[PDB]
This record gives sequence, structure tokens and C-alpha cells, in this order.
Amino acid sequence: PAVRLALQNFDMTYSVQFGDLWPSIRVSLLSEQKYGALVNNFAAWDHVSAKLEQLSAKDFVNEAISHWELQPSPASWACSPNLRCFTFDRGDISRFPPARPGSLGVMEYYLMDAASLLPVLALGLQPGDIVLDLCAAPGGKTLALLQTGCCRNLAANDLSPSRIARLQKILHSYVPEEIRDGNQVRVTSWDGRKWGELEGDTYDRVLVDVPCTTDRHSLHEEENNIFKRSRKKERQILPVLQVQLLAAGLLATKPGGHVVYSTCSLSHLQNEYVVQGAIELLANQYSIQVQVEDLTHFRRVFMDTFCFFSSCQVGELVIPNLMANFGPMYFCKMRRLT
Amino acid sequence: MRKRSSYLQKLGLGEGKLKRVLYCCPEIFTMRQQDINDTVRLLKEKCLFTVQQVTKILHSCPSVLREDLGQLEYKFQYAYFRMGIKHPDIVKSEYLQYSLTKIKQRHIYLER
Ligand SMILES: C[S@@+](CC[C@H](N)C(=O)[O-])C[C@H]1O[C@@H](n2cnc3c(N)ncnc32)[C@H](O)[C@@H]1O
Repeated sequence: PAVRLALQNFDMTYSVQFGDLWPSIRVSLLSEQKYGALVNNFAAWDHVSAKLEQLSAKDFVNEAISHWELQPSPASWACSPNLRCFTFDRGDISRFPPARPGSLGVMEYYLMDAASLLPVLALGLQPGDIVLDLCAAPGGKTLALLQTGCCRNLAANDLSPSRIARLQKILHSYVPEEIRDGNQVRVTSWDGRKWGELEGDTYDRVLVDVPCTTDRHSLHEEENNIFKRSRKKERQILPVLQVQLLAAGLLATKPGGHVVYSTCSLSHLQNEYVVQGAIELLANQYSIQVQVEDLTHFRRVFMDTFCFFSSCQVGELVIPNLMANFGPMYFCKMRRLT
Repeated sequence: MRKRSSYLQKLGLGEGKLKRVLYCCPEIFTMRQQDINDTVRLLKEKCLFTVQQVTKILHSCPSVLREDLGQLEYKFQYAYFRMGIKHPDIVKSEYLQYSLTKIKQRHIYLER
């Protein structure tokens, strides 16, 4: 029912947005998704990389970086480094086996939607950055932010204490105790919208991977479905929350710092309307100027692995396709100027 | 051969309707008539096809005589319940000649 209401709502909205492209997306959302194996750098990545190559999988991040020169600055200056994520070839539907513990009793790799790595890559972490993951749970992107080896400090926040338990489970499974107990990582459970007041102008890089209508998940899971009749108000006020969280992320960013906003929804009301809405709110209410940064070179380099909806005005959007079934992933990089 | 020619006539495969049947299913003159009776019985009382429809099914989809009674019942059910096709359009389209795999492949793709 909620699964059918989600699909009903997506047929109305996404048939208008994508037009003749909507069927290819619709079939992909209603079929098995493609995963990437994010290699754990704490677990001796060279052996894991070699083991994953035996399956005929290839690191899409390395393939992308190789062509960074083709068609300004090194890939490391623009794109977050040391992220190795293996995927099978275009059209291949092979599944990675479950990861096992390795080099330091830590899991060798993390299976995830390969597109979920793009907001982290696009954020462009540099060595020694103070980083904030405002809506971090269950920790997929938090894990990737750590893997870069650039975080001087990493703040991982999420309002839900139950989802934070899953984030702690991933940190215990993937990260050695030396790093996860020190001053390098800090897990909090608080309202992300309040970050403007507490910890303002503090972070170099901020990830705001907001709660959205989780389009693919909403079509599979019936429990805790946002499209349930009781959650009608919660779903309609979702773009308010998303602007509030993005604005809080921007207020916690140092002047000159960068922010990546992202969702796993195809809806423009949750994507471009939130970026424009948060930029206006900061310019009017706080007199802070925020510039959207162009990710066209980033897109063009990663087009070999993902299907992008190139008609995006602000930010970029990975649309699912059977050839590369990487779920809806919207992302926009910004720079706080004043 | 005359005794089978008579069985097929009363079954409605007269008036040159057995042209298509002999091309695909020439075994029909060698088959056991209770195996042919089992197929018409499954279609008439279990799939609720009228006698005129069953005759057209045999004329246009002779393959159903070689089909398993279970596989053939599930194939019919897929059209009536899963796809929502009424008995006349199933017969008119010659749906029962195709494989359940081909049917599932094309129907579910379009559905999704
Ligand atoms: C899409 S999930 C984040 C996924 C995560 N970054 C990952 O890659 O594993 C969005 C999160 O926002 C959280 N959330 C909802 N309202 C919040 C708020 N006001 N402040 C902070 N987090 C909130 C939800 O609990 C949910 O975990």
C-alpha cells in the first residue's frame, strides 16, 4: 500500500520530470540494484583490491581519476582521495560476496550504492580538514569520509539514536579502536538544524545528506514508509526540514569552506528547490553569500560508470538504469564566501 | 486413422481447421485420445473455456496438446489473474502457444 502510494506518487511526478526517460528509470527502481565494494584502507587495501579484481570487478574511482587530465588542478585537489570502490562492468549483474574481517580484524570492504560515494568524492576533502557529516547514520558516507585519510577531525551526527547504533556498529566493524576512540571521530545524536548556534563557522567540509523520500527504499520496505497515510504531513513538510538542515550545515561551515548537499530522491522539490531555498535563507536572514560550484568536469569524468540526468540546473543527478542500476543520487557542491 | 478423423471432427477440427494442427503437431493422429481428452477437459472445466473457444485453442495453439496439464493451467492463470485477460482475448491472441518464460519476460518488463 505505502509501496504502491510511493510508486503512484512517482508515476505522477517523475513522468512529468523525466518524460520519455521515466520508464527506463521506473524499471530500474523496481529491479535489483547494483552495488560497489568500497575497499577498507585500514584492512590492507592492496590484497582486497587484488582479490576483487579476480571477480572481473574494477575500481571506478581510479578509472575516473585517470581521465581527470583529459578535457586545472590534480584530481586530489578537486576530488576526495584514497577511495577505492570496485564495481562490475556495464551490463554485468554479478553480486559481490559478503565482506569478511581481515588485516586488523576489520571488514575488508563495504557494499553500497556506488553513487553514494559521489557526494563524498565531490566534497573534495584536502589533508587536515575539519569535517562534519550532519545526517550521518547508518554511516556509509561517514565511512568513506574516514577512508580518505584527510579528516583531522570528523563529526558524525544523526537525530535518531537507533540509527547511530548502526553507525557505531559500522565504525566498530570497519575502523580500528585507535581511531574511533580518539579525538579524530565524534559521534553525536542531536538535531542537525541547531548546528548554526552550536559549532558555527567551524568546519572546512560539510556533508548534508538529508532525509528524503528515499525513492528506491520506499518501493521495497513497507515498514517505516514515508508514503504511509499517517506520515502525510511529515512528507509534505520534508522540503522545509531539508532547507533547515542545509542552512545549518552552511552556518557550521567556515567562511571559504565547502558543503555538499545530497539526497537519494529524483524529486526537484527535494533537490534544486532546497539548494536555492537555503542559499536565499542565508543571504536574507544572515547576510551570508553562498556560491554553487560547477560539477560538470566531475560529472563528465564519472559518466563512464553512471547515468546522469544532464538537464540539471544546480547540482548533478545520477538516475538508475538497468545497465548501471545506481539509485537516485542528487548532489550539489557549494562554497560559503561570507 | 478414420476413427481419429471422426474424433477430431466432433471436437470441431473439421472444415480444414486441422491444416495448422498437422503442420505443428502431426503426432495428433498417433496420440492417445484420453491424453487429448485430458487437455480439452482441463481447458473446458478447469480454465472455463467454452467448447467453441477450446476448438479455436486447438486450431491456433496445437502445442497445448504436448504441454503438461499443470504448466498449461499455470500459463492460463497468468493471463486471467496476473495479466487480467478475459477468456476471448486469450483465445483470439493465440496466447497459449508461447512459453511462460517469454510471456513473463515481456509482461513484467512492460509492467515495471
Ligand atoms: C539519508 S539518511 C543519511 C545516510 C548516511 N549519510 C549514509 O550514507 O549512510 C538521512 C538521515 O537524516 C537523519 N535525520 C532526520 N532528521 C534529522 C535532523 N533534524 N538532524 C539530523 N539528522 C536528522 C535521519 O535519521 C537519517 O539517518
